[PDB]
Amino acid sequence: RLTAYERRKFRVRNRIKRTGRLRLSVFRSLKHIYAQIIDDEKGVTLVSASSLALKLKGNKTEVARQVGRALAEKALALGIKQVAFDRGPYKYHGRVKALAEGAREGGLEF
Amino acid sequence: RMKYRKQQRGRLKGATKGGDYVAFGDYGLVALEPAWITAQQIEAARVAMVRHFRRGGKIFIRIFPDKPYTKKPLEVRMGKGKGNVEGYVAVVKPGRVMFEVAGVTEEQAMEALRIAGHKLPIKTKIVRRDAYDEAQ
Amino acid sequence: DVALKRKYYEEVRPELIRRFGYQNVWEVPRLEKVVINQGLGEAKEDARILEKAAQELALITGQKPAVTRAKKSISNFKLRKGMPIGLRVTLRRDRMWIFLEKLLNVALPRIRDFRGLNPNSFDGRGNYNLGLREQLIFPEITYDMVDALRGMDIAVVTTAETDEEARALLELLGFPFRK
Amino acid sequence: GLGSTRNGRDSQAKRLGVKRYEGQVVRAGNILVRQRGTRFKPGKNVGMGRDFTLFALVDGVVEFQDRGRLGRYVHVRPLA
Amino acid sequence: MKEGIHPKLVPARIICGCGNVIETYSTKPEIY
Amino acid sequence: VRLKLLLECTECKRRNYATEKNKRNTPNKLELRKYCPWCRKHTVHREVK
RNA sequence: AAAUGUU
RNA sequence: GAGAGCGCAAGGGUAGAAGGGGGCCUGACUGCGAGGCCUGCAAGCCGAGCAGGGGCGAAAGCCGGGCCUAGUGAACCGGUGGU
RNA sequence: AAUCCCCCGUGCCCAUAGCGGCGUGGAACCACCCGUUCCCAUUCCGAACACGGAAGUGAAACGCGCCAGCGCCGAUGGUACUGGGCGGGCGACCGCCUGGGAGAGUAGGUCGGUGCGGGGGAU
RNA sequence: CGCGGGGUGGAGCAGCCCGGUAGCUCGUCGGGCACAUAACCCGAAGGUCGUCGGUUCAAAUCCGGCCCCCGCAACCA
Repeated sequence: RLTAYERRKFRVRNRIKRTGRLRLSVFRSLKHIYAQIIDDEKGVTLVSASSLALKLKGNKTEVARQVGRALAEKALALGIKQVAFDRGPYKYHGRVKALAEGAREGGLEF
Repeated sequence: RMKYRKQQRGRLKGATKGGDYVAFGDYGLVALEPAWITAQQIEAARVAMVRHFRRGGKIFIRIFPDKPYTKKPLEVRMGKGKGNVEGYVAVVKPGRVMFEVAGVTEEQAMEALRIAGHKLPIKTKIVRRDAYDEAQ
Repeated sequence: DVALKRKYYEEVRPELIRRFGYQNVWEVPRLEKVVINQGLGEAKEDARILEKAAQELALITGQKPAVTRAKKSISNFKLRKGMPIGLRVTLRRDRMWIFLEKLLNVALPRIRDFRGLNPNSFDGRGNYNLGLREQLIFPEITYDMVDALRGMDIAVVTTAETDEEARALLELLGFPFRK
Repeated sequence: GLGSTRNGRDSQAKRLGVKRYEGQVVRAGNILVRQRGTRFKPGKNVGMGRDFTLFALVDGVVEFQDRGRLGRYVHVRPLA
Repeated sequence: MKEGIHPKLVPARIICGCGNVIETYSTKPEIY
Repeated sequence: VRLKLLLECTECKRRNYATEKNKRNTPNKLELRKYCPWCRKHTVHREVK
């Protein structure tokens, strides 16, 4: 009935509880390094992101760093987003990281 | 008359209204008033319908006993643990069909469920088939 | 020998594609893993067989883990819900076509009765169990090396649909039938 | 038993109902549900004690809702 | 893949079988 | 209280205890752990009684 | 120290 | 559709898991407590948040004994360690 | 963008959203897929988790599309039960006046509804 | 219905204070001495501990049912 994507619905859920913080959800497919900043208590998307909207291509992995370096400036362009987090799909390693290290340039407090 | 592998061994009392409509044999004696009915009157009528018939007859019994008795045996001042169960009873509230018949449609068959409903302290009545409703 | 059997498969099956369809090649018949279960259950005594049997199958193929619990505590022998029982090994891609053609071609008539390996009625519906093997007849080793050989198992699995989608496959590969 | 009556053993009972029904402005610390097992999951601004007792966490109005398949939730919504 | 514990199988296919014509399996009894 | 014991652990530097329970049969090896006394250092106490 | 035997 | 399991009895509950397996460790701790449910008194029970000093985590965060309801008995009179 | 239409992430209604049967997709997106040094990991296995990436393919998985055999909700009309009043019975128990009013069954219902944000098509 | 004790070879009995390991006395069979018996002298066979399940590395031994044997009192049709 549920085919081993149970951890994603269990880990994310345990996060909703503390609704004093806003989330960024990433996707990590191949030409698809996406992220979204969701404000939780009103279900919208507060600001978008990019992997192929902003093109920034090549044949590499450092585009994962590039996307977080875009999210830093695009967060403080509205400036209010001081407090946020980051989940992901499954294991948190290389590809899913550089997004965190790119958001750590703008002072996103994680 | 086995009721084996019981759940609970002592029970309670009180019952007033009842249902369970007409059955579908050829003839069945139908009740009118409520009464407890033991496990021995049933056997008495089961013998007296059979040995009337023709050394052959068939009978469908539709009443079965569950509720146990108590007696507190002979000369006891009251106020202890109510025990010592014994042979034990059923319940028929106004109208459900007892003892439907083999279906040989004669007064040869219609007399036996007069002489069987002549023990069995309820007051009975005799019917036949034109009902034909629907259930599950 | 591995590429030598690779080209045997991949130059007999496109010759033998000519009985079904020709469309959707990546949707016909293919092989999968092989599980081998020792299944002794005789080490309800000391854990001496858990090391001694783990150096001949693990010297033919990959290492031999202790997938060995027993899940329950029936009668027979007070196993003590636990211990070890199973001695499973899994083979996937390379040791796969080491072990398959090594047991098939240049070793197998060291067994007696010589009726291939198949009494032609495996009667699977899904992925088609097989496996007729008593332990330590001809793997590579020297003539006793243990006491009390104990009988092994083999269970190939495929991606076939009817019975003949692996009957025809494993017969055009080899594997002599008929009782 | 043996051949008599061996009963007459019972225990004085706890209360464990619902104390703070719909409406009813409460302040931070009041107990909302005494229960024995989880029959009312917590919502926002409602904590869950050691033996499954819900209690208000900030001030406001107790508001019941449901979810259907998942289950009944309670939560206290801020005052103005 | 654990790289230390599994046994060594670098050249344990490339031989003829450590002597095949004494193993009695190649042309051995399987024919009709 | 047949096998359980009321043991009462003291320090590696000083005075009185911090009152706990022990089994005496399945462990036997004179336990030791780490705690905060009223001299504010988070030292390690020892089973002393 | 240490027994009995007509059927 | 959970009908299995969770140290011991029955009821409530639970796989968006309190259930089974490995990684590191003692928060089975100390000026301490707004506010309540229950109650003839005495008892029992839950508890957000500050300060000291610490474990696990990239961070968010969680921890002042155990999935929960039973394993306990006021004072007086005495014993051993510090102030 | 600021007029419509397919695809890709997230939420809420909460099985009239499901199971089972046959067709239909890759130009763009997506998943199988090719390899195995370091980045990593498998009580054994790159089967999962992770890394570097052309082809070949949409068969398996996934989305739109259809068909009610299985499930899932289900009227109107009645009756049981009863809050409040009065009656008849040796005993189990029944009747009428006035306000409420179920459960099972019957005709039937559907193979979902809906926001927020990105990439393309009609410019 | 009740009060307590017990189920060990053919019969009678130890082993159960506290988990490891089965023995004794009568008694059946076979060979001895003796004109044939009795008595006496050697040797062997005969079970798991009523019956079914739980707890531990291990139950005659600790726990739960099921069924038998020993003694005391009141009564049914």
